[PDB]
Amino acid sequence: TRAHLTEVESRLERLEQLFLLIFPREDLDMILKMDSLRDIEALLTGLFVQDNVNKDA
Amino acid sequence: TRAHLTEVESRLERLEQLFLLIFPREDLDMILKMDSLRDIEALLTGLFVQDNVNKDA
Repeated sequence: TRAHLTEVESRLERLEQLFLLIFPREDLDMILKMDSLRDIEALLTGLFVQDNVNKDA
Repeated sequence: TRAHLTEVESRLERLEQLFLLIFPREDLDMILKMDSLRDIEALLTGLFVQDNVNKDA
């Protein structure tokens, strides 16, 4: 019992804080832009959706 | 004595693969839903946007 964790833990953990393919650096739009196919902004840009829905039923 | 990395590395690294507040389990919509304020689906649901833009200029 004189090693493990602490350093290494802070290591892969530090890698966990750096992320890989989640947080590039800034801008919180590339996410929803890469996940959404604009089928909403499109379904509306062409079908002009108009109605109520609200949240939590 | 040999140690560090391997186990611990796979440890915090395993924690990195489990994520914390990024991947809940399965949705693919909760992300863009929590990032986007529906100001687009709204700006269109009320202002009915219609025009060309394309990608990459």
